[PDB]
Amino acid sequence: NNDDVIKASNKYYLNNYLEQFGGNLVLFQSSADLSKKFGTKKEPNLESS
Amino acid sequence: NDHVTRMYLVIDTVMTYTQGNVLSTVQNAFVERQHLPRDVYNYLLPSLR
Repeated sequence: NNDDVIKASNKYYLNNYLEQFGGNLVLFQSSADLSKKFGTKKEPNLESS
Repeated sequence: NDHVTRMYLVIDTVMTYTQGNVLSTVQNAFVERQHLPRDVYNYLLPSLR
């Protein structure tokens, strides 16, 4: 960590490592609770969550 | 005098001693701004760029 250093003119990347998570589950935020029955087409029904 | 004219001299070391490849014999000496041959010039090209 000392300050005694000489600048390096040429520098280039040598090694590349990649870490990834393939699986992507789809999250879903919904104020309405799907457990409760929805209202019929003409008449709806919501009960929050 | 009418018969003699004095002149002073300073030895020109470069011409007298440095002729030929003598300078190439120097060992472990810091160098700077040296014209490069083709092999190393191509080898060192990225550093100069």
